[PDB]
Order: sequence, then C-alpha cells, then structure tokens
Amino acid sequence: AMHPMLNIAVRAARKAGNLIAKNYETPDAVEASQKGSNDFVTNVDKAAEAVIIDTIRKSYPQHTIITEESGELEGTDQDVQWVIDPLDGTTNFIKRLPHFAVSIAVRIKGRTEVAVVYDPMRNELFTATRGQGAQLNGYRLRGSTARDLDGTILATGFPFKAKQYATTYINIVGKLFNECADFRRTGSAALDLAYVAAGRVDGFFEIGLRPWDFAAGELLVREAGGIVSDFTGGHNYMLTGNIVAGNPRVVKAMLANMRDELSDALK
Amino acid sequence: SAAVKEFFGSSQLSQFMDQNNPLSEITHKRRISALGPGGLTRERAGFEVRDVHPTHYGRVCPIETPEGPNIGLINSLSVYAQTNEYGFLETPYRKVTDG
Amino acid sequence: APKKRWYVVQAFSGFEGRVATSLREHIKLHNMEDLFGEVMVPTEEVVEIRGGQRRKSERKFFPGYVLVQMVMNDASWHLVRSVPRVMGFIGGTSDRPAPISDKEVDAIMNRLQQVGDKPRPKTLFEPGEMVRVNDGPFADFNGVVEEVDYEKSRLKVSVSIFGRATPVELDFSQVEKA
DNA sequence: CCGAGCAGCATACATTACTTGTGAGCGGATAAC
DNA sequence: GTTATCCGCTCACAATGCCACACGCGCTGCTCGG
RNA sequence: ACUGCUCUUUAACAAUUUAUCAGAUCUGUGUGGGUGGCGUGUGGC
Ligand SMILES: [Mg+2]
Repeated sequence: AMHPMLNIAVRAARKAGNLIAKNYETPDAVEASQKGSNDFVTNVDKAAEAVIIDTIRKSYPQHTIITEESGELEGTDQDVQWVIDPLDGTTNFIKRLPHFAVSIAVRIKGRTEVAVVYDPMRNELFTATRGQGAQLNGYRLRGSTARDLDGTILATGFPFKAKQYATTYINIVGKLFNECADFRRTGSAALDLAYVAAGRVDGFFEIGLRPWDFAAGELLVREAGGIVSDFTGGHNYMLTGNIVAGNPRVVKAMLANMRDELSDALK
Repeated sequence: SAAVKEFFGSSQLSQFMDQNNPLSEITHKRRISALGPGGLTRERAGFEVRDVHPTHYGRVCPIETPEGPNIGLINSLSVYAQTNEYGFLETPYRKVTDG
Repeated sequence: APKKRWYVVQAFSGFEGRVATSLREHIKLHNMEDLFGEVMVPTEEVVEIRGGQRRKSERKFFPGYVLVQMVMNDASWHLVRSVPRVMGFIGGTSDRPAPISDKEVDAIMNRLQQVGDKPRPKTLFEPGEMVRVNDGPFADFNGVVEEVDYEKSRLKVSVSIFGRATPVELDFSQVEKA
C-alpha cells in the first residue's frame, strides 16, 4: 500500500507545485519583497503556504505545522508536526531559474516519518517513508555507490546568510577540490539532498542550513542508503544547521578531510 | 503414545535392522552397546573403557567389535552368555566335584 | 495496616485465565481467601461485525502476565508459586518480590473501567489512506478516506464518482483493507 | 461443534546424566609495611 | 588494615577427513472458520 | 374562538502593461525466459 500521511502530504505538495508552475510562466504576477540577505520572498510563497495549510487541515485539523513564515502553528496536538517549505530556492524562482521544489515532511515524536520534495519543472517527485525507502517517480533510490572521494561530485551551498564562515568555507572547498572531481550549486537544499539520495551527486555539505530546509531531504538520504551528520560526526546538525550527507564511504572521507580545515566555532 | 512411539521409532539405540544377511541379523539382535541414554558417548569414551577386561571371558565376545571410532563400546554377547535375574552377564560352567 | 499490595506473575503463552482459575482453587485449598484477595486478568474487545472475523474479538492489556492482590509472606510466596503452570514472580530480585506501584494500580484500574464501560470497535482507519470498497452499490471501487468517524462510524471517503472526486459515507462494513 | 490455523510455550517440570583436556579470568586466603 | 600476592573455582573452548545410507523435521489448546 | 391581507416584473462581468505584426514519427513477436536445509544415527575407509 502507501503510507496514509504520505499520501496526504504528496497530494498537498502536488497542489502547491501546480500553483508554483502556474506562477512561474507569469513573470508579471510575482510581487516579491526582500527579507534577508540577497534574496526576496514572494506572494507566491504565501499562496502556496496557504494552499498547503488548508489541504493539510482538511484531513488533519489538529496537527502542528512548522514553516519559515508562520513560525510554528501549534495545533491542538503537538506530537505530529508538519515541517513545510513551500519553496526551496526562492532566489531561483525570482530569476525564474527552473530549479526549485516544494518540501513537506512529517515528524512523529520528533522522528521524521514521511517526506516528499517536488520539482514541478521536471515533474520529479521524490517520496520517502521511514522503514520503506525512497522513490523517484516509481524507481528506488540507492544513492551513489561511490566508495571514495575520487571522481565524486559534491553538492554544496554558500552561506549567503552567514558569510562570515565564507573564508573558512572557501578553504574547506579548496581542500575538497584537491581530491573530488567537481562541485554542484543549485541554491536549493532540498533538491541537493534529493539528488544525493537519487545518486546524481555523490555527496553534499552545507554550513548553516535552516531546520525546515533539510527535514524532508534528510529522511530521503537516510532511507536511500546515505547517512547524514554534522561536521564533527555528531547528531547536533538539527540545531547547528551544519550538514554533511551521502553514502557512508564518501561521508567518512569528507569528514576525515575536513577535520582540520574546519573551525572550532562550527564543531 | 507419544513417548513410547518416539522411543521405539526414534531412539539413540533402536534402529532399522541390519537385515542384509542372516548372520548380520542375528549379531545385530544380540548386540551389546555402551552408548545411548544414561551411557557414555564416543567423544568422552577414554582409551581405558574399550579394552577387554579379564572378566569378559565367556560373558562378552572379545574378538567381534566394529573397528573405528567405537571399538569396545559396541560388543557382541558371547554364544553361551545369558543375562542374570538382576541383569548381570552369567556364563555357564561345569561343576567339578572333588576329583 | 499492611495493605495487600498488588503483584504480577508471569504465566505461559495462553494459560492466563486457566492459571487464575487454578490459583483461586489453590486459594480454596489453603483457605487463604484473605491474603490472596483479588486476582485479575484484564482484556479488551474489538467489535468488527463484518469482513471475516465476525461480531467480536478479544485482546489483552498485556499477555503472559496475571495480576494478584497477595501479601508478602514466604508461605504466601510459595502458595502463589506452587500452582500448576507459572514462572517466577515479576518484580525485584527473585525470592524478594516488588509490588506494582499504586499509581500503576489505579492507572490499570482506569483502563479496565474504560474497557468495561464501552465495548468499542478498534482496528480503525487513518485519514489519507487508500482502500477498496466491498459495498453492494459501490462494489470494486477504491478511494481515499477523506475524513474518519467513530461514533457515526461511516468513513467519509473520497472516490472518483462522475469524474472529479466526491465524498461518500460508506460505512465500516463497506471498507476493505486498511 | 468440532475442523483448520497460530504464537509463543525448556512442556511448568526437576528436566537433569563422570571425570576430557587446557587456558584463563576470578574470589577468598596470605605476606608484608 | 591495607595493599599487593597467590591458589583453588568455575567457565569457555577445541575434539581427522571424506563417502555413503537411513530417519525425522512442534504443537496445541487458543484462534479463525463455516 | 382570535398568527396569515401583493415584497411589483429571473443571472448584473472575468480575462489587463514591451512588443507582436502572428511567426521532422502512425511496422513485428527472430531468439532463450514462460526436490532441498538442518539435526541425529549407522556403516565404511
Ligand atoms: Mg523555504
């Protein structure tokens, strides 16, 4: 069968992504406003978040919801959370760069149970439910079977909100460029995690990511053979926002390589 | 029924008859074993038990025994041998009077 | 005033009720109708009146265990243990039992009260899971449970009727797997 | 009302059973400051 | 007394290779079933 | 027995700010696909 809450979540994400695509072909209807560093937030964010909240409350009028905009909407219950990003890579949707996704995951007792990301431009639908795995449009996902830091591709993100680490970050990337083959940068954390779980990139890492920008992808890469961690091998990545993810070999190699280049503030 | 049937059917001692030859049949019926429940096993047998004891004369054959991992454990009971009332191996003997 | 604190004994797979009967019989033997006052084996009932299993089913709060209201004396210790088929006690170190605390006592008591008041159909359906239909009028359909109900117990279910999805009130008996 | 599956059961107990030969960790007795 | 020392106590852990043959392989009263 | 006494002539609209001159392909079903695990015992060498 199909996990129930997963079905509700994927239906909601489908509707949100259809609205996204609708707003895409109209470079007039987008009416954004700047909120952070070198990025806007659009009315489309509000519209999609509204659609998602409504579709969720239709079949779940009591579940807690979490979103970058609405913070934490505490439903009458507080054990079932829905971490939502109606857009990952709003910067790209501003410039209409066709690479973004909607992201929806469900936490039970603090543990992520189901998760979906949806790229409406390529109509890709990364689903993943705990104990059953991750699927791409009906194909299983095993992540890149690479066994070392050679020939690999490394997805990353530059900290446009915390540019202080940049220098350090730069060194890190520099060190990594000594061994790895090439990097990837799409400005979309969720899709980076998906591609990792998709075996399209053989490893991902980012300094200072938002909690609701990986809580869906992390279950994908988990149930797709990959593992996630902070930059020191611990599990505090959910608070620090410092993520590394990929198949165990490449993650171990990256951590061994970065143990020195890193800074004590991050560890 | 379960106990008696599992005994008569699947026993460490009971086994299909070595029925390929009259002599084989007989010697397999009147065969004396030292293994089985309440009896030692071939692993912990010890070089001491297998050897014939000078009292084996007439009560248990000393020449017929399977060669290999169980020598002296399996034994063939002597021709004239016969179990006692209590269960020992009594052998006939000719009574000699004075002369 | 030493109250008979409750205790628990580990029974076998499915002999709990029979063990309790035999324990009451051993009580009547040793006349310890005071020390072994109460002995209880809780249960539950799931009532799905259609689809194979018919009209009821009996569950247990926790199998393999039986609850008593004994006291602490070595004689009563053996009298509990000297019954047909029980393992040892379940508590502190063996030969020195420990009582299930009064908080847990009243907790399990409230659970027993709730299960005794309302015989309630369990094996429910969760909002957002696909499911077939065994209804006459709607045979061999399949839809998603758009909203679940318990007292009304009629499974608001969306399904493709005249194209677009429509909500229906197909009752429990007309609901297939999950 | 009994036939056909099931879930966790040393059958509840005293089951049980002489040496096997060797190393190795361990707990109660022991010499010394 | 204590601190290190030592000696008997108990438990883990090994037992040639093959071949062939034979035999067997839960159950059971609770549970699903009409 | 004892509220009720015309209200006046069928819907009252969405699409909406650069940029345009409208601007290669409808073939299959050639071909394969369609006893054993363990335990124990017994013997042999
Ligand atoms: Mg976002």
